Amino acid sequence: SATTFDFDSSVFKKEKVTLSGHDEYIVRGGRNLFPLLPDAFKGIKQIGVIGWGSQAPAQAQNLKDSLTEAKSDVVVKIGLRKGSNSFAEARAAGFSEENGTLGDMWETISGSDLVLLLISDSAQADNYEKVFSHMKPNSILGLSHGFLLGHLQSLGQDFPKNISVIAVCPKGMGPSVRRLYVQGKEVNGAGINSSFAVHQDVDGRATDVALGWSIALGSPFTFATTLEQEYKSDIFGERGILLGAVHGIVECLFRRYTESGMSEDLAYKNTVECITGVISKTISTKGMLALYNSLSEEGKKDFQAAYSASYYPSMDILYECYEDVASGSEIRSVVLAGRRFYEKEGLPAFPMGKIDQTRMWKVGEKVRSVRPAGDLGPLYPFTAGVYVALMMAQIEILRKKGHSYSEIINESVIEAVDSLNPFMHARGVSFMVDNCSTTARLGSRKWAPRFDYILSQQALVAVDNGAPINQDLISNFLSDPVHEAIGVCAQLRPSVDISVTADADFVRPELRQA
Amino acid sequence: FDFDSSVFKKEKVTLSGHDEYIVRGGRNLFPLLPDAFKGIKQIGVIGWGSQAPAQAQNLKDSLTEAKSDVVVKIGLRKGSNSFAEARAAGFSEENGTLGDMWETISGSDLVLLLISDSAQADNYEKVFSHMKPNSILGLSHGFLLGHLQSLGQDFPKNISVIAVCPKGMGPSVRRLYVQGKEVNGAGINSSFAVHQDVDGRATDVALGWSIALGSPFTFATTLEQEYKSDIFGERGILLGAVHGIVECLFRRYTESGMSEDLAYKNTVECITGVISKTISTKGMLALYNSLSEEGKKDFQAAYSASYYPSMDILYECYEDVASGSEIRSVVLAGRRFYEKEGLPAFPMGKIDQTRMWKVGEKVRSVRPAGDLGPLYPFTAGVYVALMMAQIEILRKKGHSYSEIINESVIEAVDSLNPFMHARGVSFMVDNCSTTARLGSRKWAPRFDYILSQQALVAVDNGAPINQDLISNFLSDPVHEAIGVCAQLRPSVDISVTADADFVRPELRQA
Ligand SMILES: NC1NC[NH2+]c2c1ncn2[C@@H]1O[C@H](COP(=O)(O)OP(=O)(O)OC[C@H]2O[C@@H](O)[C@H](O)[C@@H]2O)[C@@H](O)[C@H]1OP(=O)(O)O
Ligand SMILES: N[C@H]1NC[NH2+]c2c1ncn2[C@@H]1O[C@H](COP(=O)(O)OP(=O)(O)OC[C@H]2O[C@@H](O)[C@H](O)[C@@H]2O)[C@@H](O)[C@H]1OP(=O)(O)O
Ligand SMILES: CC[C@@](C)(O)[C@@H](O)C(=O)O
Ligand SMILES: CC[C@@](C)(O)[C@@H](O)C(=O)O
Ligand SMILES: [Mn+2]
Ligand SMILES: [Mn+2]
Ligand SMILES: [Mn+2]
Ligand SMILES: [Mn+2]
Repeated sequence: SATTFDFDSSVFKKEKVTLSGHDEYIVRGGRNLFPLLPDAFKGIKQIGVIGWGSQAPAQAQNLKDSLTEAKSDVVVKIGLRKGSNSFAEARAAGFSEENGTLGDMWETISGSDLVLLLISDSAQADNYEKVFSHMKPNSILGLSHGFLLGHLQSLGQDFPKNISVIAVCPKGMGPSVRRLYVQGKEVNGAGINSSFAVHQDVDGRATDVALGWSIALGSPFTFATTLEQEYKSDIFGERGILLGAVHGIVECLFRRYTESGMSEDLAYKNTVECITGVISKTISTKGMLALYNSLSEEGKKDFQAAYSASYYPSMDILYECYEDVASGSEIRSVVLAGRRFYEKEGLPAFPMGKIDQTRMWKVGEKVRSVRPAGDLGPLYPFTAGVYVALMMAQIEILRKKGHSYSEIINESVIEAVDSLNPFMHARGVSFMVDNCSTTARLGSRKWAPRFDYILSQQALVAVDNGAPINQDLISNFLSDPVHEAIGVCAQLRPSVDISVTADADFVRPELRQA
Repeated sequence: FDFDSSVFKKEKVTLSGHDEYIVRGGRNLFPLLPDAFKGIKQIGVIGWGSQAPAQAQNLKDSLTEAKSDVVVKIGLRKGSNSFAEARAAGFSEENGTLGDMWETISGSDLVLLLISDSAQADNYEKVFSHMKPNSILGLSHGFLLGHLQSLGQDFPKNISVIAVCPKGMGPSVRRLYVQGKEVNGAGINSSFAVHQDVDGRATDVALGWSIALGSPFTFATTLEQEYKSDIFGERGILLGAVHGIVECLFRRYTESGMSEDLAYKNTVECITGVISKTISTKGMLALYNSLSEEGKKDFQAAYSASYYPSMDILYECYEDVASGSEIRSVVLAGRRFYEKEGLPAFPMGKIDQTRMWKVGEKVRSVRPAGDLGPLYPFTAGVYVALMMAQIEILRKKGHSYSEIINESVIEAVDSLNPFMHARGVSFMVDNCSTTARLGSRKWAPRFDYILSQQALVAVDNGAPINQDLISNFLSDPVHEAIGVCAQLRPSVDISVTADADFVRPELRQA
């Protein structure tokens, strides 16, 4: 198999980055590159953005803003299903019928040269035939996730032969893709790193169309992957460290700390504030080694106890999750879950419920109500040990399963600290989880409890039984080749940190609060 | 599955206007075994997990009473550690009742494949190749068919395939049978299926097998209906859901100021004791009716808030089981028990070393004999609500009442709960199959989280009581059906203590 993926661009400058001795080719972003968009989008008069979930709002606005700066005539039109209640939001964002930029999803698909299929993954699974039948012959279908390929594989099917199929997948939530891009207007751009794939190419334009799309989104750097590598790492990652695992970790630790006498206020600060504050900030620009080195000598011992006890139990669940994603089990569960959002078989509809109305999140609201701006959070050693052990276990699973370092680092490190965690610091777990896709929201709900239980049952029990510290795990962490690679990727990161607060209006409508 | 028996008496039972045919058990039927087991000189019991020890002994005991010459031979792989255990149960090489797995399969007329479901999935070809033409393969779970279906495959067309699935843990199959020796029998109800029948012997061989296990009544099903209801049930009310419930309620009660002793009593002791005893012989309605007027209101608040969130998870679980997702996950999980791909081995860990279980050890250390715990109304409401939601899911998914009632009610109260009352969640969960153990671990957390996030939050928010829901619980036809099934239940309650010697070797304590 191939771990790395090279490509050719006649429009953009390809650059090499060496990660742990592995050369990987990438394309750096920047607003200065916007003038190249017309060349990248040759043969494209209309880009049809289908859906208005978490990705579409952001991608559509970023694309339009970029094309406007490039003085391009390419039309970005939003296509929505008939029963959609998102038309008003699209108009608020500047897409409307009077400009010819908002309409029916099928009619939009039919008139598009590039179709960005940004509807729920389960919807793609149950509606691809109609999407295919409406595509113009020789046009381009773009995905932001490889999920549909996994679903087609389960049916022994593939995409039509007469269209190109590409993907540009932002390694961060839609609200962050938009917000960072907006903050980037003051400098030479900002955004969320993206992976791209060229599954099918029927005319030779696929690579540059994908790269142009990514650059237009504001991606600081774009790296190559395949649809399969993307869905395997992605469906897994959100269930792992990005959403599911971090949620399970904070629930498990908050409970342990409060059981042990720590006040609810302090337990919240020592879990959520710690992880979303100092831990993320340090890992974002300095790395995990700098984080460990910022602990006191006694703190390193507590970190070691937590890391040593948490590493394998975390890996157990991650390993399970990854295999369920690769086998097709998880993809099928997501497809069936989407159908259960509606009544059928004489049974009720079961839309996703709220995940932040419980004890620790109610405490979180109180902590934040009186939290001053600029609070960095405490660096509680035990919490850092559990969190970093899970991050390292995820990295190891992805390496052993065959993913590139650019994919591994974005999916297990960069995304958590530069995109997601800032939302949980701002307004709790829901503000983070629920601003992600339906697939990610379902995944977080399904797997967070698994991480909570295994850490409580195994890791914490080991610590309370005086288990010896597995110093080999600690040494492995300290000498891990991923650290240098994380540093290399960090040099590609714009000097703009996402600014998001609780009353942010650039999030899903249902998540807006004031 | 309509069946006809030449040897046994088929009887009708009417459950909510639905006529189902079953076969009543009893030690008095043992003399009929030789006729039932036509063409069977050797029964090869493959494996020595939770079912095999129980089934092998019950079969041998029944055959002896029938004065049958059929040999029950245990077949184990390579250098298995179960040989010593099998010998301790009376099976030996010198008597030809213990031997190599493959050799045992080859010489057997009825092969009981009682090895882990994931192992069946990864080794069925080897099993099939050792089967004699026109021999019979017996399964105690339909999992293997589900796996073959995922491969677009089926069993060989030269053998019969049947199933006798005890609706209770293996240790309970043995224990109840032993307790039933002087009262014309006792046991665990079982479902049976005939997937393939080469010569017409299949039905009676399955029924004989079930009757010999001590089944109070045996009901008909198919391999697919069995795996769909079974893999789901263990993740549901039987193990996963009950575990999630007690964890979530113990946390709520202690958060509210209840002492740990009382929180454990009001959850685990309550459910496994008085609640189970009431449902076992009187029913859910009787349980509700025994509550004071204040108790009924608390019960209603818990039921009204817990019903749908519980159904949400049950619905998801069922569909993952029917689609093939869960079966595939179990097969892959079995492989991760060993090192591969440069990654560590991850055998299942312990689930009873956390806070509430340590409290339970303390609670049981001073528990007087015959103590069945307190009847805590709120706990009853959550538990019964989930029980009723599971029943509804199975109804809407097309299952028969005999199967629904056993998988959602009877097994919980007569087979499983007594073990948790005896020694905690592990004594119950870990005495079940590898598939059930994995399922409980995967789904218990889901029930805990949804009840915490939705049900309990609704109670704290003052959600109004869903009157129609409560009304439907009180008038639900399943209650009368449960009563009918209870009439077939022997007046024998399973006797299990912490030092039980009929459990898995690894679980035997002092
Ligand atoms: N690869 C394999 N090849 C052959 N056998 C085998 C393999 N892996 C596990 N096994 C055996 O499987 C047994 C452990 O499995 P288990 O899961 O505890 O087995 P049980 O609970 O007894 O369940 C048996 C059947 O009854 C139904 O209730 C179940 O759904 C299943 O269909 C052990 O005897 C073990 O062998 P020992 O450890 O005893 O040697
Ligand atoms: N049956 C359907 N037919 C068409 N569209 C559709 C259907 N079901 C959900 N949808 C749409 O799907 C959107 C909600 O989905 P979502 O899951 O929040 O969607 P996102 O987070 O935006 O993700 C889109 C893609 O980017 C990747 O990051 C994802 O993995 C996915 O491949 C809404 O716009 C919704 O329509 P509206 O509610 O806006 O009308
Ligand atoms: C954490 C998950 C995200 C934001 O990267 C994306 O994959 C999604 O599904 O929404
Ligand atoms: C609860 C599950 C049992 C005991 O009925 C059986 O199916 C098993 O898998 O062990
Ligand atoms: Mn992602
Ligand atoms: Mn995703
Ligand atoms: Mn069962
Ligand atoms: Mn089972």
